[PDB]
Amino acid sequence: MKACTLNCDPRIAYGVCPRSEEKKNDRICTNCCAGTKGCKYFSDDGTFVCEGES
Repeated sequence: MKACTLNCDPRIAYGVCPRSEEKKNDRICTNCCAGTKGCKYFSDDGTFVCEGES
């Protein structure tokens, strides 16, 4: 659960979590290693990165 730098990770585009809508195509500023519990962070080029873990 080692929360990395909250900054934008070049591989990471967007992510979903328990109760988190938003379209699955938006390269916002976020990261997986930072992320949150039970989340799922994916890239925008159609390639999943990894699941968050706060």
